[PDB]
Amino acid sequence: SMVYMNIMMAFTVSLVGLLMYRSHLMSSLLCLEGMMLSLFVMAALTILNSHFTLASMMPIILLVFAACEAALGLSLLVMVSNTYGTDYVQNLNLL
Amino acid sequence: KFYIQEPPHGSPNWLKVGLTLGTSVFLWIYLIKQHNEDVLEYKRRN
Amino acid sequence: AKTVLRQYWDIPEGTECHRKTYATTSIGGAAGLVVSAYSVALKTPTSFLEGVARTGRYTFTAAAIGAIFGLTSCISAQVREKPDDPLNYLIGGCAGGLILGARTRSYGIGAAACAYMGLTAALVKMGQLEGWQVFAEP
Amino acid sequence: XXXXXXXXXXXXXXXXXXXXXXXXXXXXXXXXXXXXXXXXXXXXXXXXXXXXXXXXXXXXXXXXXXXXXXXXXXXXXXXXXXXXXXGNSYRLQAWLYASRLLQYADALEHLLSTGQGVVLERSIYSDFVFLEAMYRQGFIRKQCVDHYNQVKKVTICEYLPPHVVVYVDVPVPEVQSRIQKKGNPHEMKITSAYLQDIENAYKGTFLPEMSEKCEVLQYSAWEAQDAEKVVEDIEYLKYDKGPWLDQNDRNLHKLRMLVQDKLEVLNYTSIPVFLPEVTVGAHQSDQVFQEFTELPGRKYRAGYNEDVGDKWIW
Amino acid sequence: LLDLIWLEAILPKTISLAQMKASTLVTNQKGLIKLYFLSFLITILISMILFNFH
Amino acid sequence: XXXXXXXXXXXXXXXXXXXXXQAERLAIRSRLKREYQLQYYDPSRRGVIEDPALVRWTYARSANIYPNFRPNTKTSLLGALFGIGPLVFWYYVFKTDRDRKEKLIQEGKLDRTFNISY
Amino acid sequence: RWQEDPEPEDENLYEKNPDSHGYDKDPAVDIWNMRVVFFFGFSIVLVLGSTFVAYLPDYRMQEWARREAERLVKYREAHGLPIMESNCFDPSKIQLP
Amino acid sequence: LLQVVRDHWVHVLVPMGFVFGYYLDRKNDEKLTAFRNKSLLYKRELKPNEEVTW
Amino acid sequence: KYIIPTIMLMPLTWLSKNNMIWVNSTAHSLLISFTSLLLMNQFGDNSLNFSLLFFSDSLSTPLLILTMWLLPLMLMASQHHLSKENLTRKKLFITMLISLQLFLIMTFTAMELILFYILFEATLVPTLIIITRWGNQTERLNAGLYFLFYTLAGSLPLLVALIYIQNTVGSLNFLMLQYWVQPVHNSWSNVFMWLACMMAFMVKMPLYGLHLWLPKAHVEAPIAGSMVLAAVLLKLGGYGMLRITLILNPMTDFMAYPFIMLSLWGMIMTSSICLRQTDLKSLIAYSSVSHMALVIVAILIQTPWSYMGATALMIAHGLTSSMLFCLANSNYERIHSRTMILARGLQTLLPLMATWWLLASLTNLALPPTINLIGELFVVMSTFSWSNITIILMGVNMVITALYSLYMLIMTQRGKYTYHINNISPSFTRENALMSLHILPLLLLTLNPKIILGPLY
Amino acid sequence: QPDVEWAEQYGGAVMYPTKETAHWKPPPWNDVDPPKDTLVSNLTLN
Amino acid sequence: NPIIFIIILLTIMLGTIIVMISSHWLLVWIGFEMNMLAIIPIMMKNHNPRATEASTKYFLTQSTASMLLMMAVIINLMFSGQWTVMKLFNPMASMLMTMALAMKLGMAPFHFWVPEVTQGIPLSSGLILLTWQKLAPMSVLYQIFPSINLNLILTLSVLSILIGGWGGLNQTQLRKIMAYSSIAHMGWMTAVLPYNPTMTLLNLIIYIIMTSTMFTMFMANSTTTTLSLSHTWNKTPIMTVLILATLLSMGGLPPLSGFMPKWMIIQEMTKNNSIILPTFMAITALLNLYFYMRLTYSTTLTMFPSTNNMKMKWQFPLMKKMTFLPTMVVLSTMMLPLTPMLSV
Amino acid sequence: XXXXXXXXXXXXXXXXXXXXXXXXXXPRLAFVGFLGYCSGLIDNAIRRRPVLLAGLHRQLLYITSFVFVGYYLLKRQDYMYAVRDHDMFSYIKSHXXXXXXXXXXXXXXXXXXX
Repeated sequence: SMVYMNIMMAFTVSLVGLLMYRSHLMSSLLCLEGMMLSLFVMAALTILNSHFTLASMMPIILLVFAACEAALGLSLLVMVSNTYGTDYVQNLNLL
Repeated sequence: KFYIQEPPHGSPNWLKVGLTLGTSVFLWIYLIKQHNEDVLEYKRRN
Repeated sequence: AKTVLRQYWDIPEGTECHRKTYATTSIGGAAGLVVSAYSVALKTPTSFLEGVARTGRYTFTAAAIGAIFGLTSCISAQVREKPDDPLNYLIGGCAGGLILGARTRSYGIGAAACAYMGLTAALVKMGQLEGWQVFAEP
Repeated sequence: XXXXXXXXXXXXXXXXXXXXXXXXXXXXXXXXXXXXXXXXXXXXXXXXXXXXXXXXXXXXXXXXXXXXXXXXXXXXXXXXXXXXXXGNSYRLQAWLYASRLLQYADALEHLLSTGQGVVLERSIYSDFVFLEAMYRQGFIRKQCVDHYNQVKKVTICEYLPPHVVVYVDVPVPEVQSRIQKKGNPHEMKITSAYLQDIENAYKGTFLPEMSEKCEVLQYSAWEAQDAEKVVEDIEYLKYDKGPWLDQNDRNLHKLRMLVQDKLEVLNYTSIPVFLPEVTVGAHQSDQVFQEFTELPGRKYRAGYNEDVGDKWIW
Repeated sequence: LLDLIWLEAILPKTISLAQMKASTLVTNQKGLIKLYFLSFLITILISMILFNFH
Repeated sequence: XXXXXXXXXXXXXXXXXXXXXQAERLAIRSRLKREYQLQYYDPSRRGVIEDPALVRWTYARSANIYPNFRPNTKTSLLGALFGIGPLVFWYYVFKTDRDRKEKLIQEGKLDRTFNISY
Repeated sequence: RWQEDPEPEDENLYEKNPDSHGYDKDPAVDIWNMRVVFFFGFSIVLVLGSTFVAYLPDYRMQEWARREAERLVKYREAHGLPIMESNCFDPSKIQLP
Repeated sequence: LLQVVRDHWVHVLVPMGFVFGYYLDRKNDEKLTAFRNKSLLYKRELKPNEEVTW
Repeated sequence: KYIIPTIMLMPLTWLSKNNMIWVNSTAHSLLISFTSLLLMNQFGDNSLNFSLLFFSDSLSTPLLILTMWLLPLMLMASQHHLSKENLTRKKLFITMLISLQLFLIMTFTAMELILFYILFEATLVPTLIIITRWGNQTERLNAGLYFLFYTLAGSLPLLVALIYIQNTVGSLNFLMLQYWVQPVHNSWSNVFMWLACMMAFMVKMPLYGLHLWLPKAHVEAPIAGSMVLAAVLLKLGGYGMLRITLILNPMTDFMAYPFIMLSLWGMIMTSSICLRQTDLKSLIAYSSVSHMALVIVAILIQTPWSYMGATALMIAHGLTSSMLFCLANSNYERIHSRTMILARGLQTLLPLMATWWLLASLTNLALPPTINLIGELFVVMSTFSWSNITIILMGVNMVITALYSLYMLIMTQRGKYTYHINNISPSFTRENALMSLHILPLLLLTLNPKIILGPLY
Repeated sequence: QPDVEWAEQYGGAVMYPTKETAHWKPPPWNDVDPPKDTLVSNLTLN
Repeated sequence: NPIIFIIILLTIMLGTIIVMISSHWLLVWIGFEMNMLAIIPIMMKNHNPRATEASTKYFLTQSTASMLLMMAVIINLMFSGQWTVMKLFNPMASMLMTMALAMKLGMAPFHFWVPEVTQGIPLSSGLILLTWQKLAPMSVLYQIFPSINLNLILTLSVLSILIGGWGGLNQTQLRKIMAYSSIAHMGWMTAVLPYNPTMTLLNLIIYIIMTSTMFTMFMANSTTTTLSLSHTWNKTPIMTVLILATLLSMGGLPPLSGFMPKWMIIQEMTKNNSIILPTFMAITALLNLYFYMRLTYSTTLTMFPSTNNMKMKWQFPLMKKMTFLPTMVVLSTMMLPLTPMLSV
Repeated sequence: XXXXXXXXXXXXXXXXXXXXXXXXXXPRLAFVGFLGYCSGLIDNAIRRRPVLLAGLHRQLLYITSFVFVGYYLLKRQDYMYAVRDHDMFSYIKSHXXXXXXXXXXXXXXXXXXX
């Protein structure tokens, strides 16, 4: 309506951030946190303004699962720095 | 020859062979009992 | 946009073609930009100096195919009678595939697949009747 | 399905005086073979040295396959009078490497299930010494060496421990006189340059083996043929910093599955790459497969076989 | 001319051009997560601007 | 093809270059004959001989189709007019005969009264 | 180098160690197959099958139509004027246009 | 009895397979019982035999 | 009656001992082929349905008998081959013929189009495995891929054709039910409806364009010569052109007009190449193009006289070309090369086989009424009612029909054979039996050719 | 029959000979091993 | 990997059940993430430099994909309000929803990860899981097949068989051929969704069984065309007949079970007056056959892969359903004509 | 019908409507039973065992499993086709206006030449 107009624009910036890569790999996982942060604001406001009571638990569950991908995918980042020197999107062997 | 250095399968297991032949008996009785029940239900309805 | 494509069907009902030729460049131009966008993924050397060079060859040639196709359809309509025919667009379809041989000095390829390109271009105006439907619901 | 929840588990009833010992790389003359037989005083099981007919020594049923049935053009006597262009040369050695790898898998399987000390005569970490000695002279082409290194990188890394106990014997340069005194007439009149290079390559094989923190004991010709001296030296020396000390739950279970099946262990041993000294011809392969199926040994294979055993239909 | 070359040139015509179209997908894009995610930027813009749906 | 005078013994000179030219021809002729002589005159053979020249003759028509034709030029287009062209030639022949026939059935009957077959 | 590729050999039965035969190997299998059951099909399908083909079981009204036509000709000649065909299967149709 | 049964076992299956095919394909007419006496083309009233002919 | 004993051939070859195999596969097949002539021939005015729609009756198909005739013959000439290799490999490639025989019976019997389609393309699978293996010369794959990518490229448009008809106009099924079909209004949307039904049969029945499917299959020999007889069965296996043109599109013949003109030039140009060619098998491969091109002409005229010649030529070519390939195989087993010029010598070395060479060659020409005079001449007579110009083109073709046969004779009728030392025995008892089992059935058709041409005959 | 020369055409590389990308080498038989080195391995302190 | 490996494998099995039995839009998001945390460990297993690259590529292309789904879930709060997986309602929400599903099933613009991820698995057991994971988002599409704009769903089906039909031609890696065989078959999946919801799930029944049989035939280790070549002469010869039969069924051929899905896809589409689209489906299906045709030449032809090393010992793999399922994969044409109704 | 309106969601077989009577010794059941025997023939091709036909007698498990599952699978086939027809006939009876009847005609059709 008015508040939603800015956070949807904030969502598109975080979306492009996932799709953009220059040398570093760490930015993607930082953008995954930001994407879930922008989704957290959008989910909360819809339930808070238009009352639900039962459905207000759903973003709390969403908060937990946001960290699950941002830890188990984050663990794979360290494994790249064990095989290679430092984490790079430029450094890949697969064809 | 008599299969030297111990064969992986001796041929009669009975623990596995006996139950596999037993399972076919359990399946055959179960299918005919429902087959007779289906014909009895169809005759009762029509 | 589908609104640009819907404008293409309204003009050939009459005789005017001065605004039809201007509309054909936007169809071939936008479709050329799609192929031009995927060619960036091939890794362009340096920045801007060769980046524009790859986009320039793809977009200008693809817009030229549509522009000649719009022109040749109206020349074939003004000469002799008959408003709309699959045979009428087949001559225009051959001219669209003819200019692909001007891209590279080999005389063939475009002229070799001239009958292949001409038939597929004719198939677009085969579906002016109720018999052909690309997407349907019921 | 693999059972691990059951009573049979890794590391249990093992490790305490059950480590593998190897007497490898001791020139052309079999001097290590005699000392390994007496070395099985502390160890429970002793394995025989691998030759051309080593994979077919047990395999299916007792008797070994005759000449062409086992491997096309493969003989130890033929390598003594080696000929260039069209012959054995490399394909015997590739078969020799595959045979030593197969018996190593069964010995490791004998080690993991029921903890018993197995002593192997000439291990898989000794075949590269035997190849490089012949490479110095004009016998094996450069392209065949690259075929060997590709198999070397794949097959070895899958097995976790090399060897806990290593016995390397360095004899005199006049070892050819000892080989001439031996009973075998076909083994006699071997090249002196090949035997000298075999001792030189073994010097650059014991040092990388010691670099991986594996226990190695050197013995001379005067120190050779001793049962009390060899057994006391291995018992007193403690295993330290070696790659044998691995995970009991995760690492030991994974290595056991690859060693259990013979077909699974030799699955990476066969290379897709084509070589002139590797026998690529399909026409000879069709005739060899027909003769092996007609043979009274395996024929139908896996337990049940007609006119050989046959106990029950079900 | 005809019975071996020109009358044959219907399916080899759709093999020589098919393999050229095949090479523009397999050998194209030499690895890199960077390049595949740059193409996903365009795909959303096609569905919004180039194709008229919402 | 024939000229004004038939070639059989016309224009022949001894010279020096022509004398060595016949020596070059006999050198290959005797070489290919002797390998046939060694293969024909023995009972141990029993079978049909290969001959590399005859196999390459059959290979000239059965194969070497797409390795050739890479220079198309104007010669290939002239062959297309001799192939696809005559198919369009009969299109103005069979249709004109059919339009002649179809007009006769409707008006001014030309078909025979004693006709019943097909 | 071919290694194992060279294995091709010419093989022919002809007459050597076969006397006179058609089947490859074993004289007992050859006589019972190549001359008996090979020629049993020559006796049943060809000779006994020649009686059928089209002769005997009428075959799609070829002989039936002749007897049917002749009786229809003599009946229509005595009473009617038009011979057989005049208006084929048409008697009072409900208009045209 | 022993010489014939051991040698021939597959030889009996093919002529018996024809009889099995003869019985199975004929019994399909019992599924199509409609139009047996109805429709005058080969229709005849029964005198002694039941349902004309199978 | 027909299916089931054919299926029982599969356990027959596997259960029987290694010494036998070939005796059981040939003898049992001959008695099933006798019973096919026993029952199928009976018909009334309009041929009444056999049973339920799984396998149906024959209306205008005596061509099923030909498949039953080759049912043992596809095993006789393959005896020279396969014998060198494993016993398990022998059993496999007899059962692939049994599977071919299983699907080929189903195509001609079942009066359908929907389920006929999934039997039409189903014959391609066993032949593919047959062609891609046992090929003595190379380029098996440059013929094996071309075997499918010609046929399947044209036949997959039947899925968008046949289903489109049954969704609008009742259902295809029995064909005896197919009288719901209304004549096509002839429009630009109805063009691709007709083409999709035709293009499937334009490949299997070779024309001038898209004809290269056939010579690649013949030159690159599958197994010996007995599998080439199955390749003849695939040409006549596309018989549904008799059924589609008559029922599905009766008013549509204006769009047939360019396709006749294509097949008319597939008579002079296809015959001209069949003169200077090197391979003995290729000179049968290109003559088989023109002989089957005669049938395609006859179908698209739609006259009652032309279907008589069409149905005759399907059986005529099915036992004359297969006869010629057995003669090509008999020279291929002795000389070990398919070259015509190298394999030269009849009568002097092959005394009795040369008379079989004469009888097979002359049958391609118009002999005393065997089957080909009832085949070819009936089409030529029917083309004049279409247009007067036809026989000017068709008469030239009648000159070159001799030039297939006589050129195959003369280039083998020279009694030199200086280079050749092989071919000691002229022919085995089975080899001469092959030649008799192809011509003598046609010689029995001289007395009564009613069971050779019967669409309302 | 197909020989070793025919097998090299369908050998593991690119199926289709490469136009631009030909630098890409064939993968190993049972999962490739990458860089053994290019690591820090053990820290040093003064 | 001892007992707990079965528990990790069980959570993928249980994860799909959450997606199957669902009414809440956030519940399927949980269900997708149950697969996310449980496939990655089996993707690694032995820990390889190729496995590390594949698992990161599998994560980043799929976690961002599911994050686009959560946007469409939140638009279902802004518009239409209710949290029900019955209809999508908004056209604005459907554009982000269908593209998120295309990142897992549509594949036409999102294929890029598949040939690298499928190749990157060191084990044959991991190959089954990627062909089994595709069942999960199909359950979502079967629930919300109305309201979604067909113009940008059928483009994901047409283009996928084009890139699938060309993307396997220049590939010798056996895992890579099966990776593009997915995308080729996924075009048939995203075509029945607009035209009659039934048989779309039967397309999975045919596909999953056919693919599970394929990789279990590769339990005897093979990763390239040349490594599968040495199987007829050196290894088991009777085993390659079943590999031949499964590969022939992978392409559209009538006497096999793989033609039976291709029946109803065209049949239901032709009923909706569309002819020009199903024609394009049939011609592109020929390109799919070509990969299997070249791979059947490792089973039919000689090809000369004899080698010096020979195996005599009998092979004992896992083979869970590698004997019962190939019989259904080879022949089910006569067995399943009326079975279209039985599935749904 | 794809979506349930009268039928109960998630059923073991049907249970809501049982009266239909399943087929007894059907030709359809024989083909599934043949595939159960066929699966017990090619299993000895995988694990190399003497004789496909006269080998291990664990084939009875393979035949029974195909019959037992196949009988339940064909029971749903007869059920689903009945419901499809039941809703079809009910649609004509309730609406009536959607269906039209026409019988007996005398319409002219265009005749083809040659």
